[PDB]
Amino acid sequence: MNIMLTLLTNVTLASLLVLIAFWLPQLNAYSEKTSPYECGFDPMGSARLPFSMKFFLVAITFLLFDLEIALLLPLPWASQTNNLKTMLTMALFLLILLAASLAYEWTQKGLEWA
Amino acid sequence: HHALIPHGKGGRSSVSGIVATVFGATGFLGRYVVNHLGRMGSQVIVPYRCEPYDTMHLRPMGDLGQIIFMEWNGKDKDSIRKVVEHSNVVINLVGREWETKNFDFEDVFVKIPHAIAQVSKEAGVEKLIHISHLNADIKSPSRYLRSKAVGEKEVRAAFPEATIIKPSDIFGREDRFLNYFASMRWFGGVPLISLGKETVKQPVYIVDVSKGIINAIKDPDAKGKTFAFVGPNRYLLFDLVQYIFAVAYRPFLPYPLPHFAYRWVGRLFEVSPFEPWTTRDKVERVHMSDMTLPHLPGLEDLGIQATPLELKAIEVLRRHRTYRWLTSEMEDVKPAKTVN
Ligand SMILES: NC(=O)C1=CN([C@@H]2O[C@H](COP(=O)(O)OP(=O)(O)OC[C@H]3O[C@@H](n4cnc5c(N)ncnc54)[C@H](OP(=O)(O)O)[C@@H]3O)[C@@H](O)[C@H]2O)C=CC1
Repeated sequence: MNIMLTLLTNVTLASLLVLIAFWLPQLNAYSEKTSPYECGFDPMGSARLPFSMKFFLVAITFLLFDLEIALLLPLPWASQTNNLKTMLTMALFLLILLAASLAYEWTQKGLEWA
Repeated sequence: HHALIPHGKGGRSSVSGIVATVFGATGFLGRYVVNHLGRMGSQVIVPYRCEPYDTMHLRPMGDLGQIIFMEWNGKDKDSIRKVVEHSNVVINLVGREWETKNFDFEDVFVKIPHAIAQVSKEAGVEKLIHISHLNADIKSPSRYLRSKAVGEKEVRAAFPEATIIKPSDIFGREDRFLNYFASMRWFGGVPLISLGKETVKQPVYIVDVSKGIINAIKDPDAKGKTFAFVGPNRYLLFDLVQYIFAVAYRPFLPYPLPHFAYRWVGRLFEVSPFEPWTTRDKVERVHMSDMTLPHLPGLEDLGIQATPLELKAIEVLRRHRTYRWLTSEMEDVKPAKTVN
């Protein structure tokens, strides 16, 4: 419950800072001031228009790489087993497969953008 | 004695001979009165009791040396003397919608007007433009309108040839009428006495009021006349607020609040030492229906045709819309029903 207390205190402190920020200063708002910033000129299109990702494949593969990182996390405890041969072979197998996937993506020009 | 021949083309660098002392120019109407005076090439003198920073927005309104800033004290006639000494026109716009610690409705709508009018006679000022309120009654439910009536008589006593203007409910970009209703969304619903079915209001555009004041100065017959500045349409309070929440694209939730409860709510918001969000007099004035005075000249007599609220309401309430309804035009919302 101590971690919950710490989280609550941090969140409350941050929200109190927000409250003081939004209620201490003298506020004078008008349409021009709150307009979006586009380096002094009016924006052409909406900022909510599609924004193409030139590294989409990199992200989709980062998904599986994060999966492999999740698979590799139990390794510090896995070294405490009596079957060190099998454990080591399986860990090196997972790492080799990760390297092979990275190599396949690299050679087939997947890490490149556009 | 201070008579100036106009020169130029009426532009920014011209001479108009309209040297004026606009009291309370640091306010909604003041900005427009100064800007109209400044663009013609008039020597505008701006007294101020606030921090020079708050007067900064008035600086670009006139050419070099055409906008003079000098401090004044409402309780010191000597400070009034040095600011109206060389002015051929004096305009009084000093007025607060809420009683302060050191200034009460009597002090701002009776004492100061009288002091300005009295001193102006001493200095020889030719024309004075006093700004009262359409619903100024000696027995009005609101102290604000009560003092606004007492001061009106005192100005005529101190300054017999003074033009008195009684605007209805000026609306504009920095207004406390259209923005007032649009800001009620934060409190959930829209509390209206009798659901706003027993109040008729005739708001006036800020530009029309300012141009009326300028035309009153230019007009040689406005001396001693009492004008009433009103809009071209009369609206029910419920219909007007619904239209306000219509062009603002906000969910309109009107619930009837009894008069005693609404007055109690107004008292709660008076506690704030800063500018109150609402006041008991503010509640009474809003609920009070606008008077009709067909025996007084209006904007039409001064050559300015009143602009309908429908045309100039999008400007005020566009900032109150969300991102979804920012780019919507001013024609999608249909005009509200007018009681004409
Ligand atoms: N819809 C409306 O607003 C209507 C208003 N009127 C009246 O016409 C005038 C229009 O002014 P408006 O645009 O509303 O002004 P604001 O309410 O926006 O600002 C008030 C102005 O008066 C000055 N002022 C107020 N009280 C004092 C004081 N005690 N001593 C010195 N200066 C003071 C302020 O100077 P500072 O900012 O430094 O305090 C400021 O320049 C007012 O007299 C108003 O009551 C009449 C009909 C309708």
